[PDB]
Amino acid sequence: SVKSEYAEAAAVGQEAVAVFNTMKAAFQNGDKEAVAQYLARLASLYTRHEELLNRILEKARREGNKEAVTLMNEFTATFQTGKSIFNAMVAAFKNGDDDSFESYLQALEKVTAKGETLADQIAKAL
Ligand SMILES: Cc1ccc2c(C(=O)O)c[nH]c2c1
Repeated sequence: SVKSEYAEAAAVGQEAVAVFNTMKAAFQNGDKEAVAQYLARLASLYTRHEELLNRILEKARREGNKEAVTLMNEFTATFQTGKSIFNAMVAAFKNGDDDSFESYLQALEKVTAKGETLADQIAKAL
């Protein structure tokens, strides 16, 4: 059901947290080859996460589940902010701008946390 889809979306989000934290450690340690691979894997994880979120939102709309639709619209808007920040982080890595990369790492953590505040209301709405 939409809940098994929620559970997979939540798990993909958690996988991205895990890989992000490994990548932050690799960035701090100066292991650029690792950072490159973790960024590629994060890109794939965020693409999958977005796919699942869109299926959940479309299913909620087709059900006419107004509260789930509202929460999912809010969550996905914050998710898109995070993706913009992620993209900027990737560009800072490409450009060799470690100062900006550090800053974006911090911003992405805060934007991710902002969206997660909605997750527990989403689960009970769907
Ligand atoms: C790179 C990648 C892509 C998709 C998934 C996934 C999923 O589709 O549920 C779980 N971990 C992943 C990791």
